[PDB]
Amino acid sequence: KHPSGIVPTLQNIVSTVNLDCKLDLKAIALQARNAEYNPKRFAAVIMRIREPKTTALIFASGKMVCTGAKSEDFSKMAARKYARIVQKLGFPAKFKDFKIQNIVGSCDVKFPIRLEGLAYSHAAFSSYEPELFPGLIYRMKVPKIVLLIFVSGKIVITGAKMRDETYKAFENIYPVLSEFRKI
DNA sequence: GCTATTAAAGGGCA
DNA sequence: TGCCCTTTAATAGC
Repeated sequence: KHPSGIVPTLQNIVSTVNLDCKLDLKAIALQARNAEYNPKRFAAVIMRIREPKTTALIFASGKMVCTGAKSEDFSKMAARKYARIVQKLGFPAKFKDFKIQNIVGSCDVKFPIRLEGLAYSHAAFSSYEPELFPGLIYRMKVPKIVLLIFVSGKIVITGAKMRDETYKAFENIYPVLSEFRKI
């Protein structure tokens, strides 16, 4: 399914869910265990669990962001545990509209890349300013994915709402990376 | 750390 | 009305 013989490793998953119930954030922050809340700084209660290792951003609206999981399933599992925590705190928490919002993956092609040559040949998608950031920002349009390409051969792929986008973006770029291998 | 990338949620502010 | 606020994760040159 991966012609290159390389499968990008999923590194981080960001998802959202609607607990469909208003929350008393000050109550949650005082009753909860691994909770942090500073309204002056950000409108969310920051909560963390060990397995799956994640961090949740719980908002008064009942909306919640889960970040840090290594897969979509883990993200949904973590979210459910947070939804359950909130329930045990005395809130009528549901689990409405769970949705994966971003998938970050990375892989190693195992050969150096000539970033400037790559950037020049794909000026429409490439953005490479090494003095500010060492990687070339490749903004692919199909699928709408952003790849950070480093001279080392390591690649970061971000912006996917589905893992097949992550994989496709990688398969698409692979031939380009090969064309621009640093000899 | 910090630079940049991405995505979501919200309060605050020009 | 945009845009930042925070969180996360990979990357690498400051």
